[PDB]
Amino acid sequence: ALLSFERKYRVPGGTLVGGNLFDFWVGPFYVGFFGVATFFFAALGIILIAWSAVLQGTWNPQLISVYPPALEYGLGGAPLAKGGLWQIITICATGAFVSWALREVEICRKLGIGYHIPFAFAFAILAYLTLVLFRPVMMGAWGYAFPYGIWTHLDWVSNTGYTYGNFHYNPAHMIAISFFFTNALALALHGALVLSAANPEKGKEMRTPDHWDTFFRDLVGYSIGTLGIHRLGLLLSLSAVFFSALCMIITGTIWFDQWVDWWQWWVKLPWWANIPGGING
Amino acid sequence: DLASLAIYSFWIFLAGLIYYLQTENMREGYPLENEDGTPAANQGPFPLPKPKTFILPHGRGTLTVPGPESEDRPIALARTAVSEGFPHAPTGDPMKDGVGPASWVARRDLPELDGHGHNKIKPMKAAAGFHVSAGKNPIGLPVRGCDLEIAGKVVDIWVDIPEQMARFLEVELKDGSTRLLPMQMVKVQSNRVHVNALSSDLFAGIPTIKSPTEVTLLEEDKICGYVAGGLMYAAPKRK
Amino acid sequence: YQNIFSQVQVRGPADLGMTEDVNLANRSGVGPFSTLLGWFGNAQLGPIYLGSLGVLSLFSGLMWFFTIGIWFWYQAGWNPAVFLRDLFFFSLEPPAPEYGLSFAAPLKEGGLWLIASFFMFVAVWSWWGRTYLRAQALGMGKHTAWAFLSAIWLWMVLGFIRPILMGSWSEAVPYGIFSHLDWTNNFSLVHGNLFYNPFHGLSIAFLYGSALLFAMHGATILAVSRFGGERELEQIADRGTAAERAALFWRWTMGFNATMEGIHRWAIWMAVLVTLTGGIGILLSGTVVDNWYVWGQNHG
Ligand code: BCL
Ligand code: BCL
Ligand code: BCL
Ligand SMILES: CC[C@H]1c2cc3[nH]c4c(c3C)C(=O)[C@H](C(=O)OC)c4c3nc(cc4[nH]c(cc(n2)[C@@H]1C)c(C(C)=O)c4C)[C@@H](C)[C@@H]3CCC(=O)OC/C=C(\C)CCC[C@H](C)CCC[C@H](C)CCCC(C)C
Ligand SMILES: CC[C@H]1c2cc3[nH]c4c(c3C)C(=O)[C@H](C(=O)OC)c4c3nc(cc4[nH]c(cc(n2)[C@@H]1C)c(C(C)=O)c4C)[C@@H](C)[C@@H]3CCC(=O)OC/C=C(\C)CCC[C@H](C)CCC[C@H](C)CCCC(C)C
Ligand SMILES: COC(C)(C)C(=O)C/C=C(\C)CC/C=C(\C)CC/C=C(\C)CCCC/C(C)=C/CCC(C)CC/C=C(\C)CCC=C(C)C
Ligand SMILES: CCCCCCCCCCCC[N+](C)(C)[O-]
Ligand SMILES: CCCCCCCCCCCC[N+](C)(C)[O-]
Ligand SMILES: [Fe+3]
Repeated sequence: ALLSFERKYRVPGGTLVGGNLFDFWVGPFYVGFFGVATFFFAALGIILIAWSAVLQGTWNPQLISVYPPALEYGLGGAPLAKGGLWQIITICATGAFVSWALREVEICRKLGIGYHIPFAFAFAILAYLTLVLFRPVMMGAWGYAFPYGIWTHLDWVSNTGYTYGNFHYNPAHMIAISFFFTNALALALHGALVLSAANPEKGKEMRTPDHWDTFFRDLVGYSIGTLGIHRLGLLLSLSAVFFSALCMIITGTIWFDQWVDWWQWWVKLPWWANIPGGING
Repeated sequence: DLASLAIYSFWIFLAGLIYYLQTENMREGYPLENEDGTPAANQGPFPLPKPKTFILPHGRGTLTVPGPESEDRPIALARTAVSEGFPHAPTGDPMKDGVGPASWVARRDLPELDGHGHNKIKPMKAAAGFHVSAGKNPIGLPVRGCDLEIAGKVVDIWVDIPEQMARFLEVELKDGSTRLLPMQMVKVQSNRVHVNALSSDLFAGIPTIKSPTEVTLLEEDKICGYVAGGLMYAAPKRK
Repeated sequence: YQNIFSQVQVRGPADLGMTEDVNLANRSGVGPFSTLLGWFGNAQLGPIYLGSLGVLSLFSGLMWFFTIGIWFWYQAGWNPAVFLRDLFFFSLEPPAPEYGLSFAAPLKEGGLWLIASFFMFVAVWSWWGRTYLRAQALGMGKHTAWAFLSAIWLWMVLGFIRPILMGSWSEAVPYGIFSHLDWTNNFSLVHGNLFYNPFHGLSIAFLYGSALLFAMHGATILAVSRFGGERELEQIADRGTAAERAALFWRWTMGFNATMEGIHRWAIWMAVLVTLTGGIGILLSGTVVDNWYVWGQNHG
């Protein structure tokens, strides 16, 4: 079934591979070659997880966990029962996500829109790839990657963080947090703003964009404008993830000691290091 | 335990929130249709919400959604297959007929008004106090198509007065009439404006505005639709 | 061309804005124009509106900020080199547990924290009132003030409501860059690891989801800006090919979609539920649940 306005847009073309071979839909979903690729990768991955479940000996989603090869395996293969399945599943994940991005590009070409969405999605993919591929490679083992289970991946975040003390002191992690919180703040504000203009006090006419520029200027003395806020949210979000990937790519590699002690470079600068009083003297 | 009651209650709240949100997002485009325009059998598990009415400013009336959906224009496409889910082929020239990525909606044939009731978008020539304040001023630059031929020259910028931004370049063709090109589909360079989406021979086909000092929502939709469509339909003429 | 930065800026007479029921006596003149800002957003700074509630908020907010600063300078022995050196290590700390919820603590050992906190309380609520009132003068709905109330909720929980219910101001967050981070870490350790708080986990889902969502939405609107997508109010009132192509990108990708008004409802809520759930998770911690690992083992 189709949205009332949909048919005009369901024309042939836009595919990157296969010509017309996969140029069709199932229900709402566009398929394409990368739709097919995504189904295969995803379905195999789920099947391998369903199997890796029996080898672990469980069926609760809150207990299923697919743990990577242990550190002693380095960057080599592993028996399925202890690391192999993770490794194949990771290949399947990567395959599915990249295939999902490339399918988004096909959809963009058919619809005559910009490529901003797959471009944005590629930041999430890169963050995933940082944790499971780039960091573990750079550190010499698959075992530093996180396991695929609901609670077990949180155990990993906690143990990884406390390996370096309070992980709050990672400076790239500080920047990342700041973008996350700023992004959510911006999202609240955009949401509320547009809705406040479109749903005014009872009985009144829809407000206009001039009203919402006036609102923000009355309030903080600036309005970024409607093109601006959309650029902004895109930038805050993508920057949050950029800094997240960065903060982990440097941890266990460039820096591997307690993050709190990194801040000593500042306090040990010669012009004030030896001056008595304060906290650090 | 109070925390157990909180979490349980919150999940029930979240389910209601998601239901409310999905039904709110069905105020356009629903009910769903078969490829022939008749109502689909399977609407999904979310019902259409109770209509709301928006009171439009400047005496333009109201919008009540959801309401009776209708394209209000002929769609020049035909089936390529005997069953549901396949593409629909253009029956003529898709750029002219406004289908595919060349599509447009029958938006209202008036210009968008600003908060004081004046036309939102004006040529800069008619916009008092407005000038280029940074960047390369494109006014006067030749305009090049994806075939690397000169399609015309830039004779003004159409600006969004309230948002103080450039929205179109008005481009004069070989025959002396002008066309609007969306600012988002041109690249201002030091010695030219380049237009990737259209080859030079397709500039005359860009839909015209009926009055030279304003543009209607309908007209913006036909222009922007038409130049986006060139990415797919002028690809044979893009070197 | 991607529309992340503008290619040409234009400028005209300062936009002085809509009038509606706003008291014009309280708007300033327009500020300068920033060509820098105008590559990305708008170039115009000001005017700003500053009635009595705004003066109040702005005065208190500065008083909160200076009170922490006087204390920081004091801690630095009034030496500017030491002040810059140790800037992130200073901390204006709340009263010790023994003073409970009283105001009897000495200035140096809790009292300056109550003063700074009192000023913060006045700064935020009056800024909340301003948020509602500025919307009212323009005939707009109160969504901004209701949304701001969710962030206020976490803040009030952290520094006021939860300290009260626990019996002392020592539970509240200290004013310092590193010290408030240590407080956060300590709070999770003392409460049996916040990763086992279901409300904290939901707060994460929403914080992550806000980034997902504003990336989706920002990219989507930028991808359809070649059809006027960003003109969201008029796309609401009169659906265009921008709004149709946006919906269909998502319908074709993930099987469902939003409207131009409805995406903003997903937005306001994804964001608001961050601090809503978050504030609940914090309020329950040590009032009702001492250890989230433990509670989690009983499911309840
Ligand atoms: C005790 C633990 C430590 C700590 C240790 C760590 C560690 C360790 C890490 C972080 C990371 C992060 N931490 Mg920390 N952190 C702590 C305290 C905090 C606090 C806080 C207020 O205290 C905050 C706000 C944060 C914030 C953050 C973020 C900056 C970042 C997580 C987002 C991210 O990377 O997304 C990126 C997004 C992804 C990886 C998602 C990818 C999505 C993929 C591509 C798509 C999947 C599809 C899927 C299969 C679904 C399909 C099926 C259905 C159809 C849905 N931390 C404490 C002190 N933190 C992480 C980071 O930066 O990682 C790079 C990280 O590894
Ligand atoms: C980003 C930094 C850390 C990390 C730190 C944390 C912390 C800390 C928390 C979570 C939480 C979650 N994480 Mg995590 N998480 C990481 C990497 C991932 C990846 C990945 C492929 O890289 C995935 C899919 C998840 C998935 C999840 C969800 C199970 C849960 C809620 C997230 C959410 O709403 O996100 C935003 C996205 C949306 C709102 C869209 C919907 C996403 C849905 C919910 C994903 C379903 C995943 C499904 C259960 C498993 C895969 C399905 C396959 C088909 C088999 N995490 C990395 C390693 N994650 C929270 C939790 O409650 O854990 C129990 C939590 O507190
Ligand atoms: C070791 C530390 C613990 C931990 C301890 C805590 C604690 C403690 C808390 C959180 C909280 C949160 N944590 Mg945690 N957290 C951990 C691990 C993580 C990880 C991770 C990957 O490891 C992540 C992603 C998070 C993420 C999160 C967020 C979802 C949540 C905060 C939401 C928010 O926007 O707050 C930011 C928003 C505010 C603080 C609201 C502020 C509003 C006020 C009104 C603003 C006033 C401004 C003022 C006047 C200044 C004016 C400025 C001028 C105008 C310039 N945590 C570990 C396990 N976390 C908070 C929460 O809700 O938990 C349930 C919280 O209290
Ligand atoms: C870069 C900024 C942010 C962002 C952006 C973003 N995400 C996106 C997009 C964009 C622009 C999309 O276009 C795309 C989308 O379609 O969204 C609806 C997507 C998407 N972001 C998603 C999730 C997601 N994004 C996250 C993060 C973020 N996404 C950032 C904060 C997170 C977090 C923070 O944890 C999650 C969970 C998906 C909903 C969707 C991509 C769907 C997809 O790739 O589908 C194809 C693959 C499958 C259907 C299943 C694959 C199954 C695997 C083979 C097995 C599972 C392996 C996995 C590693 C197990 C992990 C278990 C967990 C318990 C840890
Ligand atoms: C839904 C939850 C999210 C959210 C939402 C939210 N926040 C909001 C709102 C909303 C909906 C508002 O309406 C309100 C607002 O006005 O936004 C623009 C606000 C707000 N969110 C704010 C901050 C904020 N929000 C945060 C978080 C969040 N806000 C969540 C992520 C955080 C975090 C992550 O910690 C912060 C720090 C404020 C900017 C603003 C409320 C303003 C306020 O209450 O101010 C009182 C104080 C003053 C007016 C004066 C203070 C003076 C300064 C302390 C001096 C600073 C000096 C400066 C650093 C030097 C440069 C200047 C020199 C020339 C002197
Ligand atoms: C350059 O020098 C000068 C002097 C010019 C300066 O001005 C410099 C000053 C500084 C260096 C200032 C720097 C200040 C900071 C580093 C501030 C940082 C603050 C935080 C990180 C705060 C985080 C969290 C705070 C929270 C959660 C507070 C909540 C407070 C409340 C909910 C309010 C509670 C109210 C109370 C307890 C009083 C109630 C009393 C009644 C009578 C109602
Ligand atoms: C976390 C966000 C999850 C949102 C899930 C809501 C899915 C709604 C799907 C209904 C679409 C029905 N259709 C396709 C018949 O319209
Ligand atoms: C938290 C993850 C939830 C994922 C749910 C995704 C919903 C997709 C809905 C597609 C509509 C399908 N059908 C067959 C109802 O049209
Ligand atoms: Fe928007």
